[PDB]
Amino acid sequence: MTKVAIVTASDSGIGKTTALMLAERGFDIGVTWHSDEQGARDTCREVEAQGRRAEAIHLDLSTLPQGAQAIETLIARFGRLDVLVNNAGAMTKAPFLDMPFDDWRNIFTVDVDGAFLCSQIAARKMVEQGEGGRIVNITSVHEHTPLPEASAYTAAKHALGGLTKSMALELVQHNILVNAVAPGAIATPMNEGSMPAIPLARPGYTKEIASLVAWLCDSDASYTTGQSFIVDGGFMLANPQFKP
Amino acid sequence: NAMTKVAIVTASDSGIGKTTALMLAERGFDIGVTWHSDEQGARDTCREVEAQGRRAEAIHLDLSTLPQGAQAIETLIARFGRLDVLVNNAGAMTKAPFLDMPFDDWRNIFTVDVDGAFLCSQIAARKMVEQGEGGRIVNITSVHEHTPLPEASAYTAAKHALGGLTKSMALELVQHNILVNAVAPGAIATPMNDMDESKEGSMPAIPLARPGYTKEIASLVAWLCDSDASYTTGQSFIVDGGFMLANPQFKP
Amino acid sequence: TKVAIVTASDSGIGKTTALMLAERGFDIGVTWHSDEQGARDTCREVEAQGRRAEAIHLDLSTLPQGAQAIETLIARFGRLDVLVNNAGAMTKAPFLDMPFDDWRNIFTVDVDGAFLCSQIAARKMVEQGEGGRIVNITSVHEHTPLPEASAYTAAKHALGGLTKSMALELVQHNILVNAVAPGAIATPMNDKEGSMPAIPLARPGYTKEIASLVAWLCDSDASYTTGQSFIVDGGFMLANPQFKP
Amino acid sequence: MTKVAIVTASDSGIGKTTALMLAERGFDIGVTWHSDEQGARDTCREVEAQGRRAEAIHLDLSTLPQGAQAIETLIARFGRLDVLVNNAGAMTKAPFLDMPFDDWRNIFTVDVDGAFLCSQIAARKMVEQGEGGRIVNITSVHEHTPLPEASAYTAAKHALGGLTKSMALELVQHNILVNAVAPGAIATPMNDKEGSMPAIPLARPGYTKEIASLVAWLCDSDASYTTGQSFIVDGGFMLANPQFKPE
Repeated sequence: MTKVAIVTASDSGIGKTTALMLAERGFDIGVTWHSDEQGARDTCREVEAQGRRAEAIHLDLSTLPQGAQAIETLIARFGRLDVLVNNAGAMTKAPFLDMPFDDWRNIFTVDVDGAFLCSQIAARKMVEQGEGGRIVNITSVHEHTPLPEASAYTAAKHALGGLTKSMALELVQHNILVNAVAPGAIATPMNEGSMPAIPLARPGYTKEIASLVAWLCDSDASYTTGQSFIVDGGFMLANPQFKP
Repeated sequence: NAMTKVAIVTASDSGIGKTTALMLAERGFDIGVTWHSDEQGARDTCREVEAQGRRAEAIHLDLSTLPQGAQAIETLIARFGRLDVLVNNAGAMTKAPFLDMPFDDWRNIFTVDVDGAFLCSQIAARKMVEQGEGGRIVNITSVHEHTPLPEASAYTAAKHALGGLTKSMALELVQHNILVNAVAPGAIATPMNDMDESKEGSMPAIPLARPGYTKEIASLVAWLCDSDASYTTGQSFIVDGGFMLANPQFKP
Repeated sequence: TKVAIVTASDSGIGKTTALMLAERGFDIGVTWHSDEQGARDTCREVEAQGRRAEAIHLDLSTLPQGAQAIETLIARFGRLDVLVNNAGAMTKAPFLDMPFDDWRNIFTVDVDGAFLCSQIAARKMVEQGEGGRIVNITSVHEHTPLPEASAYTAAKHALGGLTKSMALELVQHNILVNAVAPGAIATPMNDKEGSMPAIPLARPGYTKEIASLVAWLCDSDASYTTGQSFIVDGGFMLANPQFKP
Repeated sequence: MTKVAIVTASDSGIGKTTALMLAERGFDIGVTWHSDEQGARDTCREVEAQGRRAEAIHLDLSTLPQGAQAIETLIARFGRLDVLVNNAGAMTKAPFLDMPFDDWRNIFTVDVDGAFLCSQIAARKMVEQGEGGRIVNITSVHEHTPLPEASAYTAAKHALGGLTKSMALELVQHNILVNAVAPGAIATPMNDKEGSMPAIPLARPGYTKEIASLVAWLCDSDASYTTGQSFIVDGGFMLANPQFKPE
């Protein structure tokens, strides 16, 4: 009866803050971790401390399609699925001229291939239930504008943005709404005026991004699909004419 | 214990503005209501806003005759003594073929659809700057901020202009912690169908196959006005049911 | 012989465009705001290439009267096939205190003028039944804000939206409508490598680098291009807060 | 020295018309073919019929990264390289829910992995010469808007759109300008009529010359201020939203 949300990489950072906020809104949370399992255990306890069920599982998206079957197992532990938040990994810089081909392919494996497989498994279950669903892909401002010395990261983020539009169009008949949240600079887990290149002059806290993800998963977002919501402190506004 | 933040929502006598005012009042905002000619509808919004324990002040705003009509924003600010949120809600769309459009009709559409938002935003931003406590401005545009509406070239151009104004205001007021964003809605249900709840399949050209309820737009506007949206500025959030996805390859 | 009217072709992008359209075989309608003898320089250089050239005074600062010169210039040629709406000068003004008449005057010359000129030009092209081309010179600030110039940015966005509407409403008449969005343009004196390190190409653009694309959008190979904004900016749109010159 | 331009998949279609127009503008043409080797010879002959040298070689993008080494061989025949055009392959449809993971990865191989490796090879040589360069990627309108039942093709076109912006930014100090041309519906080689696609505003698909001409312009000397952009040539495809009523 209680709706279920699976938030990948919810052991720390933006994923964990999203899992907490989806638990506040009343979702049972399926937590996923790559290595920091204790961080996932902390997230599960904080979700249970809210009076909601929390399940954790290991999922390694660097090896596909095998590493994506953990979504199937997590769904069976709950018996239903309503929300999938595909969270974004870390960014790696690599100059374009000398980038190894396998490094280029590995970034696509982590930054779009995993989300594609996890969304397929999620979308199938949501089609069976016939009650709709929400799939939110965490991209980046670099879904739209290039990041210097990070051509593969920029291209994979653009690919995930294109997958978001496609998924939203093909699943609209099943009332499965698919959107992307495009964060700008995200403050480190340890963390005013520290980043003057950004118009807001600081990185964003995880709750300033996780809150919009939570809104997209709730009842009132029932007319929003196919879109990429940019939460970036004005990042997209700063062109060469902008002097801080 | 902090002083009650006040929000002004223009054209909040019905439709998106009415629903936004209610949801902002639900979030603890005192509401400044505005009506163009439906004075009774604005009193109904005030009654419902007051029903939640919030103060409601209404006033007549005639954005067709500027810059005089924009002074009503000053009057609402005087009643509350402060201002924290401004929502520039959109007037109705009128069609006119591009080839046969009088130059005064073209100018009038810009008067109501971007000039009014510009003048109201100035007064509001000036107040927020004087307070030094930041603020929020949300411009309600349209999907036609981004894609043309046939037989509505002035509407489309003015919506694009308000989109550009939104980005400029966001860049120019960011040091005052005044965040400025647009909400770009698709097809909205008329008040007869909006209150009736459930019209599925009535607009198959749109992927979601129906118009949106005012609640489905106002909820995002209200989110942009509250504390969690403190890192969102300069953006245009499209709430359209897939309208933007539908190209010539789309089959209803 | 086809006729191309180019506004503000007494200097700058408008003149280089007018000359390039003349090499492509167009008769050129030249327009001047104040520099009449500069317009005659354009007419003379167009005539040196075998084309007919005419000039007329156009002032879009006062509408709808100032736009009637287009109608008069059309009557001298009898036909019209190409209209290029050039972009006037940019003036800054802070948003909080900008006077309302300054806001309205920027919309008058930067989108209202293009509206009336395009309306007249499109009317003539419909009657001929042979299609046509309308090219609006916008700016990168059709898409991204210019600091301290909110009215300039809003009007450039507006002309961008008008371009799409005109393209969609006129497509059945084979009138293709597009925009060209220039970045920084060198002054006629410089028309340098490293003078603008904020821009990725590190320099402004020459008028031939903008006008060449405008001329392409006016010829027969651009017969499938409509409703678009072509950005020629040396990478201006690429430079975000992560770009370090 | 005669400037050299490599046009991938120039054995037919847009790549063929782009090669002939680049030859008309004075380029020596390096021709690439996946399977129609006779088409590449026809392209080589038509290029030579305009007073230009043409060289052909097999390029198998279905097997990387050694398959892209044919670009290094093609450069060695000319000794220099000035422009590279990464032309698109064919489009295949596959529903999202049941699409196999290998078909998804294969589409990315042919539609962005190939252009990535070819652009690395071309860009390095352009840096050696120090005389600037041009790279033009043929994407699609579906770099920007979804194609129904083709999520992998859409995602890969977006990816190539992102690579275009990244390349243009990192290569700009070497005067290597990188742009994309995003075509809409293109006519088949037999038809390359009016009113055949009323859903499109121009009510017809585009001719290959209508797309190749802009590609050729982006490669010539007057496009020296244009980089990082995606030029959409679609007959108003992008303008058509649910409010468009075909006349």
